[PDB]
Amino acid sequence: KVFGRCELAAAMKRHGLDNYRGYSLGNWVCAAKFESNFNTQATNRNTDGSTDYGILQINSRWWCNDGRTPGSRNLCNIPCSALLSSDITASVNCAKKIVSDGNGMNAWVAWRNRCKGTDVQAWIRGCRL
Ligand SMILES: [Br-]
Ligand SMILES: [Br-]
Ligand SMILES: [Br-]
Ligand SMILES: [Br-]
Ligand SMILES: [Br-]
Ligand SMILES: [Br-]
Ligand SMILES: [Br-]
Ligand code: NA
Repeated sequence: KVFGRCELAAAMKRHGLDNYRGYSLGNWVCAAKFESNFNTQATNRNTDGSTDYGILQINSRWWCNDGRTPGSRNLCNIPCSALLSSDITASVNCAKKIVSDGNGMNAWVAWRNRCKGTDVQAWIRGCRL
């Protein structure tokens, strides 16, 4: 599923991601934009053999199991395929764990390089929230 901007903002809010760990909804929408272009089916291979999955490109190195990342963890206790669903519940719940692990949203390189310190409210501007 490719979400619209305000559609994704609403779904993220419904799943309690807005202001989670002090990160406003605009931060999460901006992260999703540059990680996946709002596409739940996005996948990308990393150089080390791990793969990033879903709307927030969660890494199989640590967070999910995809059966082909030797030595990796599965801290969200989920198949990586669950992170590709049209329903974003699994991605949101796993993202809540990731953003809580000490480094906040810096865990998402695209957020740090393209959202952090920017006018992130722009990403929810005009949305009926
Ligand atoms: Br957009
Ligand atoms: Br915001
Ligand atoms: Br594995
Ligand atoms: Br393979
Ligand atoms: Br684990
Ligand atoms: Br949803
Ligand atoms: Br933080
Ligand atoms: Na894994």
